[PDB]
Amino acid sequence: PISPIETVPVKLKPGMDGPKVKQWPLTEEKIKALVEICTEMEKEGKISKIGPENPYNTPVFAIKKSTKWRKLVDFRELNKRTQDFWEVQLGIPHPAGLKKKKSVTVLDVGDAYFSVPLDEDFRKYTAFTIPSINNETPGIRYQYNVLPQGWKGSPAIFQSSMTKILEPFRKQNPDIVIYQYMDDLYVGSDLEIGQHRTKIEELRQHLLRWGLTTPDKKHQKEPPFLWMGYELHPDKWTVQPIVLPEKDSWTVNDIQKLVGKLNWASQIYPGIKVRQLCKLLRGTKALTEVIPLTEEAELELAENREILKEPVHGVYYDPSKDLIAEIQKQGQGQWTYQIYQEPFKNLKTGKYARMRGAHTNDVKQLTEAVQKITTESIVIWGKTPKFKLPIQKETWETWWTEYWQATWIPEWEFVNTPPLVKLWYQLEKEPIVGAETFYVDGAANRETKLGKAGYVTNRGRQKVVTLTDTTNQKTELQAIYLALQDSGLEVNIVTDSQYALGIIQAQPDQSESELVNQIIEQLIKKEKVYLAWVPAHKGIGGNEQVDKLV
Amino acid sequence: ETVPVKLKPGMDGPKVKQWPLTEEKIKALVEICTEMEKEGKISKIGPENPYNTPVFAIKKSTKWRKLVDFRELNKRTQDFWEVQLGIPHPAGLKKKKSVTVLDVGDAYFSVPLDEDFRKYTAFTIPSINNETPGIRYQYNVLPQGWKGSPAIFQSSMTKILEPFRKQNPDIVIYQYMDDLYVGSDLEIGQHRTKIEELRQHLLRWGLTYELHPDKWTVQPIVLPEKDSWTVNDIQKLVGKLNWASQIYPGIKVRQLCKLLRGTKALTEVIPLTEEAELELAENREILKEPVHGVYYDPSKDLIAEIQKQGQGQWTYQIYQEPFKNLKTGKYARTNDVKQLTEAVQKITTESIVIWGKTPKFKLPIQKETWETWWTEYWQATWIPEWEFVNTPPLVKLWYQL
Ligand SMILES: Cc1cc(/C=C/C#N)cc(C)c1N1CC(=O)Nc2cnc(Nc3ccc(C#N)cc3)nc21
Repeated sequence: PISPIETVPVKLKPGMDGPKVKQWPLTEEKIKALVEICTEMEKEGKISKIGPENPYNTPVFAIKKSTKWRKLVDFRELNKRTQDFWEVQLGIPHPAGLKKKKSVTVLDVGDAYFSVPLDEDFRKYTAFTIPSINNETPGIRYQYNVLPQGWKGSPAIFQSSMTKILEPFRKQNPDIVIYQYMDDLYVGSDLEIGQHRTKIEELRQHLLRWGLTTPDKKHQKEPPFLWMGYELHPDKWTVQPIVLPEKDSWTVNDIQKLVGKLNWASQIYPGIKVRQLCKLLRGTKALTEVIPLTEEAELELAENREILKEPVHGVYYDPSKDLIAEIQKQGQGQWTYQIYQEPFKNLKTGKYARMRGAHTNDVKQLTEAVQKITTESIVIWGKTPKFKLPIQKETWETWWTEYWQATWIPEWEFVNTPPLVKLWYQLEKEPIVGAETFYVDGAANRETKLGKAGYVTNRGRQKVVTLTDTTNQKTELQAIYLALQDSGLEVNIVTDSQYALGIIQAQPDQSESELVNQIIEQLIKKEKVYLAWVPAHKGIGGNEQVDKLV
Repeated sequence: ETVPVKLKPGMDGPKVKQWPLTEEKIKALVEICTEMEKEGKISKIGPENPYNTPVFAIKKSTKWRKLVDFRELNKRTQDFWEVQLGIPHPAGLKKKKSVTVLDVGDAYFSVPLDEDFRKYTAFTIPSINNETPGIRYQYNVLPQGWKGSPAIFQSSMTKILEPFRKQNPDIVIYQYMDDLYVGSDLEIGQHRTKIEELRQHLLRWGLTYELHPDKWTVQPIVLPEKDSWTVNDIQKLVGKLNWASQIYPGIKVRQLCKLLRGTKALTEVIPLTEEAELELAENREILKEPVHGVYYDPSKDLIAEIQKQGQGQWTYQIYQEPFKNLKTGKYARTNDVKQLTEAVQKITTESIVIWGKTPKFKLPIQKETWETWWTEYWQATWIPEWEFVNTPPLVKLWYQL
């Protein structure tokens, strides 16, 4: 049937006319197949022959799907000339946001697109031509009256058509849930299996009255449903079975597919790690090339196989209870988390491992992870969780009151699950009396890429090392590193590098720079470090005379 | 009869993603928009409308209010509301003793919107966990938040205020988006009385907060006065002066520099030569005075930079060319994001009053933090443009008091 639903008006893009692609001549067998396929569609109202007036055309082909034939219309040029539509849906419901359901059935709309009418004023643009044998005769010329398969507006117009049809039934049955995905309807309720398969029949009847056929009770599926990679049960959910291939040799392509399934398992299996497996994909190799697994990559693979040994399931969402989110750091900038309402029945898990910056510390990373769990919460549940974080209330305040960027993480509580988050050093707020003062300076010749780094102190020491393949930024950090090697456990350091001051004041505990990591190692051993910035080239004390040397 | 609106030539409509909303704000929006729809102000739309602008709910008063982010649509119709039907900005407003801000956005819900323009005002109420398709609407009336609305309603607004202007020629009334700014030099009781009169004029047409711009003085760069002076105190002084050199023509620092000559310990006390303390004095003079030669250019955009100082204190500068500061300030006095959100609204308001423009903000915050949270403290009906920056480490030090 074609349903009696009002049509959605459709326009070509402005300044453009409908397509006029020419029909390639087809084989006598495809022409015969197309004529059969077209006669039956024309009978049911899906298509209509048109006179020669219509000046538009789209190529049509036919391919052997067995012994049966499929009609393939190639809407590539009409699609390019059709207006844009609002898009079909902006996200997929995550299982962890679904509520518990006593009875669930999946309905499948038959011949979805061909059961919805096409805007009468737009049909002309869908004209196609079945060519004559060795292309002698004028062909037979049709146009669509329903949504064509493969045209740009089909998915959008179908799913809004389906939405206006369901909206009555939804109002008169507020506690029945129905999710539209392409030509599936997923239907859920808390009714008993008797009263539930009643209202499904009342729904099917309401769909038939709108020209939409469905399967009989014989074809409605039963839990556990496989869906979007998940395995939904009435009271729980998991990811569909994740199998880890035991191979002697791993290709790039094998490792990419393994990282994908581990990433996907990380939604409900806590503690999955992929860092060491992803390090192997760094670089440029063909998909077919074999990658030997490093020692750390094999230890990560082993620990993952351990996590996945027996199945884990998630529970669904009770709207009447708070969400708790816990974060643990796994090391190396890897974070993992669990969201539950009753400890410890997880609605879901995840991981965070972003290099946000070249240099950061665990406190900045923990905040970043809280921010991404918070956004995710809003999406899935419409509500932020209460956090349990492995950082002391006083470490956090100390950091965020001193730091120059603003922050605001929601209600949280400390939880003693080591490794705890700490700052590993802190710069003095005022110069250290009785400590040597180093006036450091770096310089690099942009032509040469050569550089000198050095210091001079108030005690009369002095030193200048030379550097190759370097930059002003690198020499200025080399200078600070020099002063920290040669200094004792207290030291004042005067630099004209706002670059270096910027980095070091943010208390990084990890960096992509081998240098910055060596400077950090040095800053932790010290007991006291004051670091000040003085304008370069203003003849300022020791700065002009360490500027000489470099 | 609707005023026809065009976008800029060769520009399409806004296609801006909807930020996720909490359950409480989605429910507030759904109530508001069923009542707007039944009153005819908006209509459901179908998939053939590909446009979108974001919506939020603000509770700015105990009642939820819908806030539509038309920043993108405003950029795309900027010839209409600025060069074709612009509202002139009075230079007298910033001189008045008292300025009262009144919301007159309900005025626009009586005027119809050009039906060939309505599709560009599309918006989406999202749903939690994407379990239902978004509810989609477009406007049939002039919407709040679009700069096209005050430009179209201009004529009407001048008929409404014409009796009140004639009877009070020394009161300045300036419209900016959904607000009237009303300035007088009256004593505050008489000022409030004249505001009450004006509300009565507006109530006969369906349109049912006190600044003192006269007292918005500069936040000068301030130099310390000290008992002693270590070398570290002098180095920080030279750095702070040398950077101030780049805005204030006249700053001198080569008499303070001589004192720092060798390689001395940071904590060593250095007596100020009689030479030097004239130059602190002279630069002190300089820094308590506006910039010579910095003038507002009406064709260029306004920029606002904000630095977090700690202890609930924040500094800001407004400029069009970096270091040519048109205005500097502080904002004082909980929560970093609540405070910053308040500072952004204060700076925007002053900026509307002074130039009739809102600035683009350089915000010292992570984007996702800001976008999660700004909604819960935002009380204005407009939204300035912003981007996210990392505050240079010492710019914060040089604007401290
Ligand atoms: C998104 C979805 C997918 C399927 C997929 C089936 C396939 N393949 C079935 C339903 C009913 C929904 N929907 C629609 C909606 O709009 N809201 C829902 C709220 N809560 C649940 N919970 C829930 C609990 C257990 C089971 C099982 N077993 C299924 C769903 N489902 C909802």
